[PDB]
Amino acid sequence: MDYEKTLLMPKTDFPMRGGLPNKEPQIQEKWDAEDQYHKALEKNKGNETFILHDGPPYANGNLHMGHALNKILKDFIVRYKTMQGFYAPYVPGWDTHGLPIEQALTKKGVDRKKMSTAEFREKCKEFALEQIELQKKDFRRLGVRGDFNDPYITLKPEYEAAQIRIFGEMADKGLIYKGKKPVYWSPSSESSLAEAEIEYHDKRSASIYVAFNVKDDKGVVDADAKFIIWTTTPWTIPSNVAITVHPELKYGQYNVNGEKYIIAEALSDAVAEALDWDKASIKLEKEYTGKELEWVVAQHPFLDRESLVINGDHVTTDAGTGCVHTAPGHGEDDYIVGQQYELPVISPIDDKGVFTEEGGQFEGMFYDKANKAVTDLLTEKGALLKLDFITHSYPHDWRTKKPVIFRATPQWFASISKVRQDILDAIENTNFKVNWGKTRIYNMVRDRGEWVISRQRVWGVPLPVFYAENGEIIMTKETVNHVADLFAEHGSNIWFEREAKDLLPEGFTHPGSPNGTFTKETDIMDVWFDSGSSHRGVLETRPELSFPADMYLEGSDQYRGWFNSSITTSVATRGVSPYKFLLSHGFVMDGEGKKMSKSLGNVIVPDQVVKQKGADIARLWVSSTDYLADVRISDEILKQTSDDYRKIRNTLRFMLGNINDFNPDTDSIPESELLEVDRYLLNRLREFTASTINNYENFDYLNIYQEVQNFINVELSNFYLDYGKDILYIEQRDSHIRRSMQTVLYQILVDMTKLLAPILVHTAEEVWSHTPHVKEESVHLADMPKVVEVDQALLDKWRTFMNLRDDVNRALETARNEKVIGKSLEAKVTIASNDKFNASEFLTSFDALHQLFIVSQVKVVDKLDDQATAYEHGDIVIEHADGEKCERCWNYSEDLGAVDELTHLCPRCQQVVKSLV
RNA sequence: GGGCUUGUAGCUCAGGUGGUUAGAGCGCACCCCUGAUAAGGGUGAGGUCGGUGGUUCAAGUCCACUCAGGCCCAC
Ligand SMILES: C/C(=C\C(=O)OCCCCCCCCC(=O)O)C[C@@H]1OC[C@H](C[C@@H]2O[C@H]2[C@@H](C)[C@H](C)O)[C@H](O)[C@@H]1O
Ligand SMILES: [K+]
Ligand SMILES: [Mg+2]
Ligand SMILES: [Mg+2]
Ligand SMILES: [Mg+2]
Ligand SMILES: [Mg+2]
Ligand SMILES: [Mg+2]
Ligand SMILES: [Mg+2]
Ligand SMILES: [Mg+2]
Ligand SMILES: [Mg+2]
Ligand SMILES: [Mg+2]
Ligand SMILES: [Mg+2]
Ligand SMILES: [Zn+2]
Ligand SMILES: [Zn+2]
Repeated sequence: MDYEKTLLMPKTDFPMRGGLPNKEPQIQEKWDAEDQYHKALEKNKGNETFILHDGPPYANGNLHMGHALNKILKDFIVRYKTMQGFYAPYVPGWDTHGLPIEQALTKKGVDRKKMSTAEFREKCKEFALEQIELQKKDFRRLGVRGDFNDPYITLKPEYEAAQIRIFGEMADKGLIYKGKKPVYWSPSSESSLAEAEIEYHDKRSASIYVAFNVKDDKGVVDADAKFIIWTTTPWTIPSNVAITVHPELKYGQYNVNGEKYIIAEALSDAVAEALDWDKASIKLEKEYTGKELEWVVAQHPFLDRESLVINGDHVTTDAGTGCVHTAPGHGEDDYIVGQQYELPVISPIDDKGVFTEEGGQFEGMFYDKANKAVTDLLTEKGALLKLDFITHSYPHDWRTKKPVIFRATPQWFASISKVRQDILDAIENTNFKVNWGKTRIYNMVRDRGEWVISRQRVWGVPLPVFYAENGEIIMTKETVNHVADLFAEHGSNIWFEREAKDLLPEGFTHPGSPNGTFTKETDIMDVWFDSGSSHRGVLETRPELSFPADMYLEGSDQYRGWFNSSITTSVATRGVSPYKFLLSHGFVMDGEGKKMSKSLGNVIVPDQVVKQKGADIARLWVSSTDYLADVRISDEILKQTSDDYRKIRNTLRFMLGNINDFNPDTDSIPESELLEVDRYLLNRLREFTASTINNYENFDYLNIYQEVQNFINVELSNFYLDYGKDILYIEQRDSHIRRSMQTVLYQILVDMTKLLAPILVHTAEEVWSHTPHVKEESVHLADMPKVVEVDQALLDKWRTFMNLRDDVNRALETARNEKVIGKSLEAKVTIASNDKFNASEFLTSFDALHQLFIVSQVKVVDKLDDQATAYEHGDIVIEHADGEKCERCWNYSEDLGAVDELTHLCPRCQQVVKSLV
């Protein structure tokens, strides 16, 4: 007859293959339907709280692997805290203002000039919300649990109003002020431009050398040797302002003939070389320290009146002559280092290349031809020049293809310098996972210049400022807070819909404008300000949250980004960091650790990992990366992830099928009555559990990925589950020995699925769904197993038994290569003490060595002759087992018997079978 | 160029105060099993630690320089 019918084979419909791309949507569908997000919250209703504040991704485009890495790590954290009983609301957010979106619309074919600000802004909003829906869909497909149905958005009235109140408070503490800054300006478009509207094209520029003297006397500290000058911009000459000097680097030359001017060290060679001067390459003499040449007061001719100073510099040396000269009226950093000191803003020029003030003969022409021929009047006619024509790449208006120039424009600033030390101190009191995180942002805030907070665009939050003709600036608590009031109720659009007096309080009045009339600012705030105020607009505003967030977690680029604008803004108005803990991760690279491009074809997108392999696979990958640095993804990397996932899943499947008939409520064996081998695994489970919780407490998911594998592969699959077959399949269903293993098997099943739940969200649920008798619905609404003390002596004892098992297996291998044995069951193992190990005594405290080694018989003797091979754990002798093969359990027995139609059954199996019938 | 950061076996990772033949899991090779079967067991082969030079009796582990990466600036 057939023996398999009497066997107890595993039973479960839990599939070996995941089918993730088709199973996960259903599971997600159910989680939403049963509003688990809010259920998870009410489950921990009055417990300690954990607030992880989400940084708002930009509402434009497709999520990339970075969004996935970042969101999945966040979910790990909140899920684990939730599973430890913490009330941990996770509310995603979206960054919705900014130039990029205005551009998307324009590129889409919207066209501002043809509808008005109000209609264009609504178009931006409509677009942002559409993008959000798409992104929200993708985020949820990763298995992330969060308030996705009621996320915070920077375009929401309440958020905008909060942002305004932040602007108001900073303005009150005197941290907001109006000034000016140079910006790309297109005389063609009669408007300023951002780098995104700039494209380079070669241009004909007449470069000249205007060597200017060093009169006065304050600068005659070292002779009266003139200071040369070279500008590729003749119109950038009527801007008499300082010169240059890169501290440390010195040299002055002072050479024969001419006037013994000044060049430089690494410059000299490539300086006079083109100066046409080479009257016997005359040698230098009295070089006078560059760096130290500060305040070397020098009158710069051409029709000057003021002498130009010189201060520290940042980047000057190169093919470009050592003589730079400045004029904050038309220069990027030419304005920074050139302003700290009493410096008057130079040059005019209206929205058109035309100027007026200070302009001599050229009082109404342009910045071009009015130079190359006009201003070229004032040149070598006293400053020794060399009018040359050169070609180089130059900034151009991308639509008009015409040249762009720098021009100082009124801008608004946030006074970082006044709150600097305050931010530094808040950082010092901020916790970090790694010390360099603290150092990076520290030096950041330390070397940070003033914050330009204004932009001349329409898609954003308006600076709540009003102007009173007579002078200007109306920015008081009353005015800002009333604007906040309106914004809170109508949103920012109100600003573009109403007149100034409608945006002002109760029939407001001010000394300015005796006629009760007012003007309003038009600039909007920099988007960094928008997100940077998220701690106010969401943490302080929403009921479920609390201002100081337990932590912020984002990419490395946020040290200059959201981490920075958020702390700057929070310290300014609250005096504290908006985050008690700052955790950052790296970027996602390809397999070689190189940037994903597209021209290179090494991208890999989240949407594809999910569709092709599954969200649970994208997640396991995350847990396996050392996120504190850059991480790497590729097809070979993911094939690995797939292979580990299959092993975890398959192992869980086997355990599931073998506890299908186990009812914990009535079949469990007391710990004190478990077979010792079962108590050993129960303790390996406790050890693995303790270790994993610790890892979760430290955000060390990589350690869990590593340990889970070793526990699943080595302890379970390789050993316990294998050895268990001779028990689970053969013993009587309700026998003490079978129920003892099931008792531990069940606990491991349950606990391990719970311990993995934060990571393998879908599979954990699917396994939970196939486990009999689990209390709660959903693993995700259950608590982590409690950490208990392990029996260390039991562990050491079995650790040694395991190392002894390896020697046996080695002995079994040798014998198997010799065809002496096939499966380990056809073997008889004899072992005895060695000089290296007292095997005989040690093996005395173990039961059923034959089952433990998966062999038919084990004989412990005491001593073996010089036939037995020696092992680290004793001498071992392997030979084919005695007796005949029992057709049921496949162990060899010398006492096979028949039970009715079933022959060749060992005594053990005869008993099990007889109890069937 | 500046701040911070990474480089150990095919892959992902371990390797306190420097000290015998650098560890793990997977993968791979070969063998066994065929009662987890688009499964399972076993053995074994692979790194000299990005490079060079030093400190030291002795360095993956300390120093210097260097190569190739990464984020953010300077640009
Ligand atoms: C780890 C990251 C990127 C990455 O790893 O890079 C992924 C690789 C890019 C894909 C290449 C595509 C081809 C393009 C080509 O051709 O070159 C960065 C992270 O992102 C997610 C979050 C985004 C929000 O903005 C952040 C904040 C806090 C603020 C409010 O804005 C997170 O905070 C962080 O910023
Ligand atoms: K088999
Ligand atoms: Mg680790
Ligand atoms: Mg294995
Ligand atoms: Mg390597
Ligand atoms: Mg490697
Ligand atoms: Mg590492
Ligand atoms: Mg191996
Ligand atoms: Mg080498
Ligand atoms: Mg050496
Ligand atoms: Mg020596
Ligand atoms: Mg060491
Ligand atoms: Zn061109
Ligand atoms: Zn039997």
